[PDB]
Formats: sequence, structure tokens, C-alpha cells
Amino acid sequence: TTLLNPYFGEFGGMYVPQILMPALNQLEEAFVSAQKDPEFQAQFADLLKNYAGRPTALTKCQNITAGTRTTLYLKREDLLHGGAHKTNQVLGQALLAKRMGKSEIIAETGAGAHGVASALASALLGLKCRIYMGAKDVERQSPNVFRMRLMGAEVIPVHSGSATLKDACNEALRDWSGSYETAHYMLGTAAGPHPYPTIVREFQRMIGEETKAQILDKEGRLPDAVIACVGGGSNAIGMFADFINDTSVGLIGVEPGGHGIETGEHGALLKHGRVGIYFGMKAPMMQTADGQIEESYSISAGLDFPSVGPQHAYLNSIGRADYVSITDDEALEAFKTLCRHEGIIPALESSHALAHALKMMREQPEKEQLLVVNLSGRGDKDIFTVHDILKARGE
Amino acid sequence: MERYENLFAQLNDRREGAFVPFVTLGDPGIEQSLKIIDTLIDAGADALELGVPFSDPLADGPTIQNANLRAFAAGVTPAQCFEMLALIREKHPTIPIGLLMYANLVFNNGIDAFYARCEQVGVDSVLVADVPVEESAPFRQAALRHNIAPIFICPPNADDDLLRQVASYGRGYTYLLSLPLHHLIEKLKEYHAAPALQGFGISSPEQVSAAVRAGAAGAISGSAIVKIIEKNLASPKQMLAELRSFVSAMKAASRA
Ligand SMILES: *Cc1c(COP(=O)(O)O)cnc(C)c1O
Ligand SMILES: [Cl-]
Ligand SMILES: [Cl-]
Ligand SMILES: [Cl-]
Ligand SMILES: [Cl-]
Ligand SMILES: [Cl-]
Ligand SMILES: [Cl-]
Ligand SMILES: [Cl-]
Ligand SMILES: [Cs+]
Ligand SMILES: [Cs+]
Repeated sequence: TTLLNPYFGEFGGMYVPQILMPALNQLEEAFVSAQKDPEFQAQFADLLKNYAGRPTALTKCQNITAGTRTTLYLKREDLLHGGAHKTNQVLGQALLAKRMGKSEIIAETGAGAHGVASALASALLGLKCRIYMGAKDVERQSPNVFRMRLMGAEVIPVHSGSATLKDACNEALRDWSGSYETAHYMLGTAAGPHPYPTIVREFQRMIGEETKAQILDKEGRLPDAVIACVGGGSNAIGMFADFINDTSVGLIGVEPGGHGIETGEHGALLKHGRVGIYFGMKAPMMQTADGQIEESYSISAGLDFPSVGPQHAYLNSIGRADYVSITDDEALEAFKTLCRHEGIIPALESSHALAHALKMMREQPEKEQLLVVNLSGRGDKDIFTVHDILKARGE
Repeated sequence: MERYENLFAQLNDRREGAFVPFVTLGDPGIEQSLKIIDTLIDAGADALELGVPFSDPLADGPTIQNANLRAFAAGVTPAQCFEMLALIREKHPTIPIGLLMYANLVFNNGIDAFYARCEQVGVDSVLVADVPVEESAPFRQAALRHNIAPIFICPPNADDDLLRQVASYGRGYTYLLSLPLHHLIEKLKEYHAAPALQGFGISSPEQVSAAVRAGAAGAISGSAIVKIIEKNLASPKQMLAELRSFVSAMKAASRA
């Protein structure tokens, strides 16, 4: 029995060993309770504003759309503390942990962004934080590993399976199944078993709430479309949620096309990944013909997740939201374009969303359209990656 | 078939508990896994629990994680496991064979078709590690349509509601993971649950006798067998010797 529906249509659920069900039920009850508690809401609002810097700017990008009928705004989650949108929900999940009397945090990370977000939230609120990270990621993400350790988190390399995110995800659940009386598992995206897709959406939904009030103020109407990149799904569902019932507003999610859909080297699972059951949920997965879970691929580490949040699968299936892909090369162009024309360095993740907006504009330059791209993060972290591609390509 | 029902009626007549070793199919490769299993049976295993290598065994500890890795290193696939299962049933007609599966491998090519393949090769039960009773309906339904017992874990953190559902929905045996042990065992009997096998930390003869003394129908060694495999990778000969020795001791410990 649960208080809330664990499913989005056919997608979602609670596919965890029996031993973990009381942990999920406990978490759901605490969330339901917190959502009705003015005191919890006031504390979360205070952290969002005075620690993380909310509200984030909504910037009108004039140079990049000059000589078209596209008006493009960027929701600047890149200006949040930590420089990505992840900070919003880790603060809410930290507060839930405290609400439940937990004094420890477990988190998984691949790219390292969620591990850094979890570590900063933990340091602020006095929780002891341990982060699982596949050995291969540890090696690949020195800068984020060091940030985590500076913030006092313990970083635990995972050597099982493929030594990557899915493997760290497994180990976080193994740990929590034994430690949930004292430790909260701070899942890093809008995926996983219920109630995590719901919680993560609700602790990200200020992105779209702000966007809506800011676009009404500036433009006097709703956007034609909001566009966000999709790894597991959190920044996109955070942008989308408050617009779902505004049926004139397009919701566009952009998955990583990697080297191109046809090369098989990508992370576009909504159209290309068969539904499976894994990570505690029923959702499209990257998987072999015989059902072994496989690695996704993207130039952008943050989008390299081999599944997708169940509410996105649902929104797609009913045709409320549309999903597309952008390749590594497209995202690189959009990264260069924003740096040079607007003086903003976007995360390569976010560059996938921008790239699709630029294609919307360029393919139909006399179409009148008011677009918002969720700029989920800053791209300081990507300058060496971009450097190495450019030099190799002879640029 | 009624292999579990038959086994338990026979053990009861002999006032004996069941001893049930777990191994991963295909660990450390197909030929050696077949000999391992035949050794387990010859040495007195009363039933088998058999794992199919999966990429992300999120309910399993290091020993079993490493067994999966060993089987993948050998190129073992679910199809090859199902070939092994048909051969094992053909050699051994009455021993109950239970699989431990992850949900993706059951759902992958259709839940119904999975259980139909179980029935064809002569499997008796399936425990899907990452399907809680709350989500189990389509798995239990498909199982029972194909004469397969759905097996449920009764965890340490069980409650009464869960005892009632596990009692109602499980068949074959109830998988106990250790409200004291004697209370759980008693309540399960009170709700007419499938006979309880104790699966927590069964690594020595004394734990087998303890489980039976507490009123469980028997014990499952979740990882000790696999540990012996791990220990003896470089000498398959001795591996078999040590497996036989351990299982024989463990089975002895279940006897009246
Ligand atoms: C983590 C991250 C993403 C991808 O994860 P979602 O849960 O899909 O939002 C995208 N952009 C940035 C900047 C990120 O840090
Ligand atoms: Cl460093
Ligand atoms: Cl605990
Ligand atoms: Cl105004
Ligand atoms: Cl493809
Ligand atoms: Cl498909
Ligand atoms: Cl072999
Ligand atoms: Cl059968
Ligand atoms: Cs314009
Ligand atoms: Cs995705």
C-alpha cells in the first residue's frame, strides 16, 4: 500500500527487494507530511533563496536569434550555487532526511555533479555523507572527486559490474537496505523507485514556476515551448511540471544522440530503448537483446544515464511532451555559439537543449516562436573536453 | 509437478530438514558448473537454488557479484543457462529446482514466455529478487499458469501485513531472511504459508541444525558454496572435493 500512485501510466513502480520497501514507504510518508508542513516549506524556501541564490535569472538572448522571428530566453540554473540545477533537490532531500531523524546521507554519482551537490548539502546541514562512484568514473572525474572530499564527504569507488554509474547505483541500494534507520539515500535524478521520481520533480518544480512568472512579467503570455535536456530527467521535469496543465505550451525533452542514433552510441532511450525493469522502475533501458543493462554514451558525462525517468516515458506515451535527440557535434556547436554570442559558457548537457532550440529557429527562421531553454548548468567543467576535441579536429 | 510438496512430505517422514545450496549457473564456466551441481546433488543437496548471471544483481553481496562476473567472463548467457537447466532436470527427476532471477531477465522477452520456458525445462520455483510482493501480481500469475511456485522473501524487517501476503501468495517454500525468529516461523505456519527455509548466514552445520530446531523446514546456503568455488578456481579437482565435503557435512546437520 502507498499513499501516492507509484506509476505514471504503465511506467514507474517500486521494483526493489522486499527488504527496502519499508525504507521507501517511510520516505513517501515523510514527503507527504513535509509537503503539507508550512514550516518545512519555509525552511526549504530559506535555503533556496539565502544559500543557493533563488530565484535564478531568466535571460533574453538577443544576439543568437538576430534576424529570425524566434525570441529565446534561458532559465539560468547555471547561476545556482554549485552551478547546476541539482542543488535545488539535494537541499529538499537533505531536509527530508533531517525530518526523518537521519544523520547520514548516501548518494550515487557518475559525472560527479550529483556527488558534489549531495556533499555540499550535507556539509551545510551537518549530515555525514558517503558517495558511491564506479572506479572508472573516479579515475575520469578527479576534479569532482576532490570537491566532494573537500566538503568532507567519503568517496567510495565501486569495482563491481562495469565500474560505472549503474554499478554505483546498485551499491548505494545495497548499503541503504542495511542502513536506512540512520541514513537517507539521496537519489540523484527523477528516476528510481517511487517515491523518488515524484519527490525529485516536486523539489525541482520551482524552475518552471519561476519561469512561468518571469515570462508572464516580461512577455505577457506563456512560452510556445520549454526545452530541456534529459539524462535521468530531473531538470526537464522541473521545468515542465508547472506547464503540464497549460496545454498550449510545448514540452520538449532533448536526449543525447552521442555519435548519432544510427551508430548505437547514444543515450536516447525514449524512442530507442526497450522498456525494462531496473533501477527500481519500469522504464526504457539501454540493454542487450537478452536483457543485460548496458552503458549509454554522450560527449556530456551528465547525460550518460542508461534509462530515463518514468514520468517522461508517460508524458511521451500520451503525447503531452515531445522528445528529440541532439548529437555530440550539434551540442558542441551550440556550446561555441552561446560562448561567443552571449558570453555564457553552458554545460555540455544544457548545450543539447540549446542546440535543439537553435535548430527550431534555423530550420524555420520566419516562424514566430517564444522559446525557453532550461540552462541546467554552467560549462566551466567542459572547457578541457571542448579544447581537446577542437585541437584534434584541427581548430 | 509437485516437487517441493513431495520433498517436504518425505523429509517430514524422516524428521529431517532440507539443505539447499545456491550457485550461479555457468560459474566458473558451463562444463564446470554442470559438474559442480551434480556434485552438490550427489553429496546430499535436497533441492537447488540457481542464479542466472545478470549485469546488475542489486540484491546480492560481493561473493555473488563476483560469481556473476566469472560467468560473464565465460560468455554465459540466459539462453545457455536454460540449456543447462534442461540438462540438469533430465539427469535428476525429483530434486526441486528453484531459480533466483532479476526482474529484467524475466520481463525482457515477456513474463509469460519466461515462465513457459521455465516449465519446459522443468524448473519448480522462481524467486525474483527485486520484485516485492506489492509488485508481484503479474509474476505470480504467470508462474502459477505454468506450474511454477513464486517464492517470496520474508525479511528481518517484516510486519504482520507482509506475513499475511507472503503466506497467501508464495508457494513451494517461504524464503526467510533473519519479532524473534520463532514468532515469524510460528506466524507463517498460522497463516498456512509455504514451509520456511532459513536463508540468512547459513555457512556451517550448526546453523542448519539451529534453523531446523527453530521450526523451519530447512536452510539455504546463500553464498558459502560460491565461496568454495571462488577459493578453488585454480584447481577444479579440489574444488569438487571441497564442495562434496561441505555439502555432506551440511546435509548431515539437517538429519533427525
Ligand atoms: C545532472 C545534470 C543533467 C542531467 O540530469 P537530469 O536529471 O536529466 O537533469 C543535465 N544538466 C546538468 C547541468 C546536470 O548537472
Ligand atoms: Cl584534482
Ligand atoms: Cl538500518
Ligand atoms: Cl510587466
Ligand atoms: Cl539505435
Ligand atoms: Cl524499441
Ligand atoms: Cl567450465
Ligand atoms: Cl516443473
Ligand atoms: Cs529575434
Ligand atoms: Cs535519457
